[PDB]
Amino acid sequence: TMVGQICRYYTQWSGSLKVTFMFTGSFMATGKMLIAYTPPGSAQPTTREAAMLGTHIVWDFGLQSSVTLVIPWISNTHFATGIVTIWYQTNFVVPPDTPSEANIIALGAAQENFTLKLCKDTDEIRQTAEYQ
Amino acid sequence: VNEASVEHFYSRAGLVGVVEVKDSGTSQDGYTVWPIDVMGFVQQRRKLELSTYMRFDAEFTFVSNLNDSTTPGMLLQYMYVPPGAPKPDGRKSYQWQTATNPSIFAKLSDPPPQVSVPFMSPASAYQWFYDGYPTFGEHKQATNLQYGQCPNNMMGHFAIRTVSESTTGKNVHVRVYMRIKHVRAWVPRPFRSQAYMVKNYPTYSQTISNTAADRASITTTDYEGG
Amino acid sequence: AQLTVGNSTINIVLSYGEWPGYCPSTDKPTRPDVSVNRFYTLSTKSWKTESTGWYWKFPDVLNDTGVFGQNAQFHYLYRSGFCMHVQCNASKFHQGALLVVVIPEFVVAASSPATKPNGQGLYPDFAHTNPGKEGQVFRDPYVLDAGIPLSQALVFPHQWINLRTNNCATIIMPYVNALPFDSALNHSNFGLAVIPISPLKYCNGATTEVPITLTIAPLNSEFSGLRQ
Amino acid sequence: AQLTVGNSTINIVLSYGEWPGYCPSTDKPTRPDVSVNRFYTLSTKSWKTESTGWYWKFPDVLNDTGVFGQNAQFHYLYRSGFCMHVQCNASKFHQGALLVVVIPEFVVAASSPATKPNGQGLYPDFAHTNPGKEGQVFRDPYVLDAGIPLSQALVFPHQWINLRTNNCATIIMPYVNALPFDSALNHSNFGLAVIPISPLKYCNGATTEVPITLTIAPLNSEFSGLRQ
Repeated sequence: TMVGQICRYYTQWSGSLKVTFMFTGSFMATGKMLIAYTPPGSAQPTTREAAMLGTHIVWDFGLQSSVTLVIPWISNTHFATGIVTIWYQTNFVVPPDTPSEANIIALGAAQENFTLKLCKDTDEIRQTAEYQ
Repeated sequence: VNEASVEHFYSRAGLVGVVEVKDSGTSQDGYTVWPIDVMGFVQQRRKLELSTYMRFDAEFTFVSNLNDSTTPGMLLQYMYVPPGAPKPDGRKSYQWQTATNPSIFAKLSDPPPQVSVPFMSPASAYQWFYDGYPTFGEHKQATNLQYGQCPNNMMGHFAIRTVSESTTGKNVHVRVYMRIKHVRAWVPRPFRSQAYMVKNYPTYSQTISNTAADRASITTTDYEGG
Repeated sequence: AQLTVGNSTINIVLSYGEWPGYCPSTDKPTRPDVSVNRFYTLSTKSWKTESTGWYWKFPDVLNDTGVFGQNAQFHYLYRSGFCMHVQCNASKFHQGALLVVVIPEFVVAASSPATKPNGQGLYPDFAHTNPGKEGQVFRDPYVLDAGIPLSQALVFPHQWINLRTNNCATIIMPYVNALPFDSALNHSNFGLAVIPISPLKYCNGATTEVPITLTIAPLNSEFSGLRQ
Repeated sequence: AQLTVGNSTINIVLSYGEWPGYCPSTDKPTRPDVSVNRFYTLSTKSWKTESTGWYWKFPDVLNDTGVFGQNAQFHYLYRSGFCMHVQCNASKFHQGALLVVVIPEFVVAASSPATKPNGQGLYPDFAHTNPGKEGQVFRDPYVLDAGIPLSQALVFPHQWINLRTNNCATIIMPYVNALPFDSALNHSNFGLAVIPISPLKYCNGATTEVPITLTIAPLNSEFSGLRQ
């Protein structure tokens, strides 16, 4: 993401993120997924019924192609944080003569209250070769 | 439009149960208790099960005579044992006296006795459909006995004796007629479509009686009916 | 095109024309509001050709589930309604019809095994009386596992799901009882029956299982007598 | 349900929130208006399973085409924007997604052939730098034939084509440069990349090729220094 590259030039950040999903399957396909968010200090939900509990959105392929999930109150300050799991709620329903396998695309971005501080230099560009 | 009211549909006192006070044969202990079931006969059992909840007052009438139809001026005692009291163990039992235990002394020669019972349930209405279990008794292994039974529907008892020290040689036949009055009902049900088996439980058999009749083909209406 | 209550995301038949309220001050209970008021989406039933149906018992289905299930098995008294939403995800090439019906005081029955004088006690086991979250399958859907016929079940609050027409159904059920409060563990107030009246049919190369989905929201819940 | 400009027939993303105008009297050019302002519908790209993508260079694609191409290769200075409309004709049974993105100053790069000290000059040929009307195919779409990653290409003006959702996309691009006027032949201001993010998939007995179509309209063009 652009957020993940642009927050690696800074030491500390805080704010909210949003994560959008987009379903690329065929127009005739239907189904439901369960998109759950797990707050910090908790482990990954073991089963769907554990994830069915709070902070989830059940998302139908037929009705909407896209859906959005907001992540509150993120901060890195230190020295398990957050987990988003996607569960099959029902099954993937398909008519005849249409593909049975589809794809989902995950988008993400900061929101208005996101902030950055204490600019540092990134570690991705190291590139020990001196010819550059 | 008035003849279709639930007030009119539940009216017109019918025969609830018959009971026989036996002084004659091997028995020779004159008295009987009677539960006041109201569902005893299968045909009124349907009409009451039309609704889920019912609230009504009852009016009981006692028609009594001998084996042959005769009325030789005996005295009887109609003891109404309300819910939560004990029941006479015998004809001379101390519980026939008491108080708070209404009695009717009427001679056979008289007109039949007539009494009204108010609405006695702890809840706000009677219910003959109760899902779940009345109590916590449970570590059951598998024992399903008490499912569906509700304590709240018990109305009284009637105990009748011949009011005689020595044993009479007469058998008295008592017919009980009850008239539902001031009736309200809630949550209509469908009519029972199968044959009843047990009195208190809604159990049916594995040979399923069809709801409608049969005919030859879906097109022709010719013979019999359909 | 969506609606959310209490970090839970996801026409209407109003049972007996009355909207569930609270009881008055008479005639100090605890009102959780949106903590226990949310959408519980339970598991998914695969509907097949030659499937008889399913049923639930509503104070019962949530006894083991989540926060509502905590309060239920610890407070002594219970009152609430429910908003129940049954969705079916199918394709324009599937056909069939579902009858969704809310049966107050639905009392399961047992069937006598053919030849027998049939006087002995027969009785539904605890699995059939309290199916839990998984629901229970009709062995005989034509009589509704009771004496009443299916064809007259339409007298109860109901709605049709016809796959060619709408695929969703929503029933709001007020609290119905003979008492103001009652026991959530022992007593079951009603149940849903999802019955495939017209069977399911499709052609080769399509999806066999069609996923019926059930989502239930408590409404105006209140509790009394909290134990440990 | 159609619109026409200059005997040419045939939601909107406005790049950087600015509508293309003319430059002021400062800071005598010729303004052709509807003569060169019309819809140029170039050829059609068949999109397949296992297709990487395509790209164009917009002052370049029209250099050989029509009236705009005449003025371009004869006037010395050039300025204009573009209204670019990408359509995809597919069926409700096809699935896939296209990312249409406008990259300002898109500069193609060359890849070093695996093992080599890699100090020698490598350089894209003239076919890849000026693909012409036929466009050019990405050899490596994941890096956009440059160093930048595809996943961040969304920072440019873009739009999604999701076959189950809308099949069309329209991007209006104002004139962007460091100079008021520039050379249409040498300098390429931007380019479109049509990249199949989610691949194309269908079932046997359907149409293999799905015809991506590109239609581009110059906007507020102006020229200077006309030669023979």
